Amino acid sequence: VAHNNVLPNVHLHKWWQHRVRVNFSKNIKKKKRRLLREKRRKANGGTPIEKLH
Amino acid sequence: CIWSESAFKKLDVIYGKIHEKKVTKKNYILPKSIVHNPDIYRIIHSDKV
Amino acid sequence: PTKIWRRWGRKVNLKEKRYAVCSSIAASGVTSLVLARGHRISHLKEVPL
Amino acid sequence: SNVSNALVWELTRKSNCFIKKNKAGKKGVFLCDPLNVNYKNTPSSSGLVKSNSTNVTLKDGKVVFSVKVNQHFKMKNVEKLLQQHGSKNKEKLLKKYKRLSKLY
Amino acid sequence: ATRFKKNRKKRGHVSAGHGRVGKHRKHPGGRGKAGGLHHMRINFDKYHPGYFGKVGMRHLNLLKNRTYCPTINVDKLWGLLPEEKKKEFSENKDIAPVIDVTRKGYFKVLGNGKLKHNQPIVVKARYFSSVAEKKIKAVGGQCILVA
Amino acid sequence: KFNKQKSSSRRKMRKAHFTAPAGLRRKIMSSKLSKELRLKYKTRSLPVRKDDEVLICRGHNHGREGKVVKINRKRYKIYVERVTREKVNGESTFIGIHPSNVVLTKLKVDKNRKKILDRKA
Amino acid sequence: AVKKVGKIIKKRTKKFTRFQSNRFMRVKPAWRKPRGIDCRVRRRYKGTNLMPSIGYGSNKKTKFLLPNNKYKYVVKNVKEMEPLIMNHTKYCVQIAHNVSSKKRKQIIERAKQMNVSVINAKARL
Amino acid sequence: PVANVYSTNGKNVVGEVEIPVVFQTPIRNDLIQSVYTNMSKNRRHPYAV
Amino acid sequence: GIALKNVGRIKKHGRKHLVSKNPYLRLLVKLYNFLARRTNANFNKIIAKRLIMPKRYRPPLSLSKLQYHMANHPNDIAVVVGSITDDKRLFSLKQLKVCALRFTETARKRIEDAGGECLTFDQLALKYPTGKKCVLLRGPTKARTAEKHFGKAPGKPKSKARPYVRSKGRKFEKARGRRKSRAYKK
RNA sequence: UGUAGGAGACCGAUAGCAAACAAGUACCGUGAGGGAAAGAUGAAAUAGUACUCAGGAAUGAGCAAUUAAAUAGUACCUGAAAUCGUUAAGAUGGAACGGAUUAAGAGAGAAAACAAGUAAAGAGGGGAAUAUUCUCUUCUUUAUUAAAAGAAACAUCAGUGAUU
RNA sequence: UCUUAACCCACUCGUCUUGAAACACGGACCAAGGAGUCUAGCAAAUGUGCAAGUGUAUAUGAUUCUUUAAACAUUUUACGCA
RNA sequence: GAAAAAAUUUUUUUUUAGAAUCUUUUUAUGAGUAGAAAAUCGUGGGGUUUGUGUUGAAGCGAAAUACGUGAGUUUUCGUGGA
Repeated sequence: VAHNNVLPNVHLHKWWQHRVRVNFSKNIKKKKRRLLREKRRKANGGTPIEKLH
Repeated sequence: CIWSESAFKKLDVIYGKIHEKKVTKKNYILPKSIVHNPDIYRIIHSDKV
Repeated sequence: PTKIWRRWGRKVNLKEKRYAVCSSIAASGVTSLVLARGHRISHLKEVPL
Repeated sequence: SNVSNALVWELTRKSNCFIKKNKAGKKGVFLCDPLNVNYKNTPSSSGLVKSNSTNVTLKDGKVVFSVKVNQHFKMKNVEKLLQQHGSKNKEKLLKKYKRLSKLY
Repeated sequence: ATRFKKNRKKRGHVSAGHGRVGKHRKHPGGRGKAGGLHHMRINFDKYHPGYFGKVGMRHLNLLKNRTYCPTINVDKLWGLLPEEKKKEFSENKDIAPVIDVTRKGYFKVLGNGKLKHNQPIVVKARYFSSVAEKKIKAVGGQCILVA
Repeated sequence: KFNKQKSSSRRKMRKAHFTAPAGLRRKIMSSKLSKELRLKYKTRSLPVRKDDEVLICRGHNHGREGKVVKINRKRYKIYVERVTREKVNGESTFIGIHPSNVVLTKLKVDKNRKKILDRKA
Repeated sequence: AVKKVGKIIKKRTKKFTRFQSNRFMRVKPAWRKPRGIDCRVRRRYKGTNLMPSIGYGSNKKTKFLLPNNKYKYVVKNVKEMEPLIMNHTKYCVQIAHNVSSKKRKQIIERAKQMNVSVINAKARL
Repeated sequence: PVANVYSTNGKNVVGEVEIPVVFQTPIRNDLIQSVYTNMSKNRRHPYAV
Repeated sequence: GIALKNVGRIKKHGRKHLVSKNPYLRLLVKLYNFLARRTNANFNKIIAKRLIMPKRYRPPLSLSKLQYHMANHPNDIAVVVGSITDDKRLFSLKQLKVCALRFTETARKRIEDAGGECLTFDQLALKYPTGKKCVLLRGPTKARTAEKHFGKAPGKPKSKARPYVRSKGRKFEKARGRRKSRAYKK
């Protein structure tokens, strides 16, 4: 540490490089979820699949 | 840009006009210029100036 | 070694995004700008088409 | 409202297809737009400034006199057209025509 | 990014801005925060004083939602009310506005600022400051303790 | 274009071009049909067969008509009777012609060809 | 030494070829500025290969001018004639490296119509 | 401020429409460039060794 | 050889010209530079310089603060080389004449509602090129949170700069040198 | 990870997987193991060097010969530098090169580094008048008057010296 | 332009070192390859958009479906930070 | 907003600037390792613009009355064939 710099709070001392994950599937995953529920509803005659709480 | 009259009229609705609840962008307000009129040379030309 | 850790994307902000679209549409409006952009405007018969 | 010829120069003084600048010695920056009178890059040269701009060009094997909406025409004929719609400048357009007219 | 970097300014320059005499090597006082109090005491004292030691009792599971505190000052209390509605209250001497601060998201009303003189208002809240209470009484308003 | 089932890469198309099964080899050994024949059969192009009569439209050998001798599927080259060439030692062989460069006049009729024509029309 | 031609004065003819380039064969003759200590260039000992210096820079009226008395403009398309006619009295055409002979000949003819010589006119003939 | 609408045959000219208020917005060319570049970064694929 | 202090050079500091590529602001500073050089008065020159300045030297001015100043100048035109912000601690307006660099829409609407006047700098230039009977205003410089950390070293006697603290936590940065009980105190 | 798709602001054969290939191979290690180098003629070889002569043969040459092309012949695309060969020119009394400044040689060049217009007869091109009459133009060609431009030289000034 | 000449001047470059022409260290030669980067968090700077708010998070939605792996939208007290 | 020359007052020849990180003008200044800044020039790819291609480009060797203080840029001949 030097000059006006705040003390750090990082935890990258453990071997994080094989414990890290980056999401590149997001929008396609969202599309897949939409497709899955749409297919399910349609299969059920188009009848509601929704749950009343 | 080549517009349909349909498109041109819809555009006007979208960014505020008629206040259409689903077509309008939710409580959106268009930006305004810092300079009211960019003809600076007309300001220079003016009698007061 | 290159890794997928790389900050490829960016958050582009909603108000900024809207402003860019609106301002680009306004710019598209301007006849002088259309020609400057390289569109062959000579035989066109209105400022927005 | 939000626009002027002055603002257009601010937008376009580096940015325009018709702007060409010499690499081979850095003295020489041209603006070649259809309504541009003298093909140096200045707004007073530029076809994007004057309200009903007037220019002698050549295109498609033919000397064309153009006026800004946007009208186009092909010595007596030239002389007559310049006197008619037109508003230093006349003298330059005559000089330009003399040079253009010989060309094949 | 790459084309504007300091390395692009210094590309053929040996040590290249990091000291030819120095001959640049990593963390040469030791790692991270570690030289604090020992070797970097002067930096830590001058820039982060109250860092070292043990102060106070402990509260083993804090549970911050239990003691949650969304405040407003009296100054901004009127600001929760629209302009035209406020004009109607200003006009009509016979009535006062009720303001449910909790329904607008707040629990405590504090005493910074001014309430306009001779102008009753009803303030509903869980908590009020002594000063806030005094101002509400002073202006002829009412305070409502409410859950 | 629109289908995402098949690659738009140069790479896959080339590999497919080189590793072709026989029906594919036959497809890319098709030639364009003569104009009245196209009207007759309702068919733009046909797979070449042994006793076909082609006209050459490209290369130094253009404008020559003639019967097909042998077809070379492997090098994708047809041989025609009057496109001879002598070699370094003076042996005469036929010049191999890619099927892009020929237009088909009289196709050979046979049972398989009849089935193809019936399928097409 | 100094090379006057009319009111076009150019200060230095000889290019500032790089320090001891023949001495170490790996070195190329184009200038490279020593970051070396005791280099006999920056440490400014007389009698070595001279450093280039901004002081040698051209006069503002000349700046990029040729003994031709016209600024060179490089030409790869016919269409480049249209600004060059108005500037012909101050600018000269040079035809680009690529230019196909049929097009090149046509440009040469055009240059004559514009009344401006091509400085590399004999090329590709 | 009215702009003329044309038919699909450009010989013929139909009902004139008022220009939208979107086209009156400021032209922020630097904003448009910076947003475009930021957007382009979002469209670029990741890479690693 | 001539002996020279600072090698004979005037090497004064600050902005050369507007660094932004924003067309409207570049156009606006050209106008105000033109006015500044021709006009006798200081006013235009000061406005031109202030228009050029950095973002942190473009603070917002409070509507309440402008209102508080203008009540001694009751018919006069305020010009503000920054943005004007609205106030939700403010009960009502007293009707104002304001030229500003930027208006928040709620403030502008409030000014219009009040029957006041919203002036752009081009409109001001047209109406008042001299600046006679006009009033130059500017917002707080040292209000900003970076400046709240500037000045004398944390824990050094009489200091009152905010530290660049590690985190919000109770146990942190209240001990050594910040209370007499632990080591010492500032 | 296995298999199948689809990709790219990725690499372009010293890179990219160790592997664009008959490479997890050759090869090395007692063994566990360690582990390479290694792509491209041409459109077409169903164009891959026929023939002749001199040679023991290899090879070589050809009046002979494929190809658009063979200092393109399968150790085949392009073919840099280092390196070494041939011819010519120069230099050469214990270095070698350099800087600054001239010189003599050896090369190169006409684009500013001379000659507008005028007349004659060849080659082209255009515009107007109501497809072809009128008319405007640029290059070659014969010779025929200008001129300008720089370098010299002296004089004349103005600035700056030195001299008596 | 190249080429020798000739007068005058001209010490191995890099390098660490207060100090190298050195009896200091590295360099036979040539070609290709060959070294301040990327992520996280933070800071100041400057630009930009908005302002007592701000960001739209996960996600939902669509007459969104080669390029679309983005773009667009979000039926008034969610959360971060202020 | 008209200056000159050539002809035979009128014909012919040249020129005729307004682009703010801009143009005109003036004066002062010009050392430099470690170091900081700015202006440049080049390489790979991307979008964009408007071009160059087998009446041989790139590439490569040798050059150029070439241009740039400079890195470099531009170009000629030879090879070369996408």
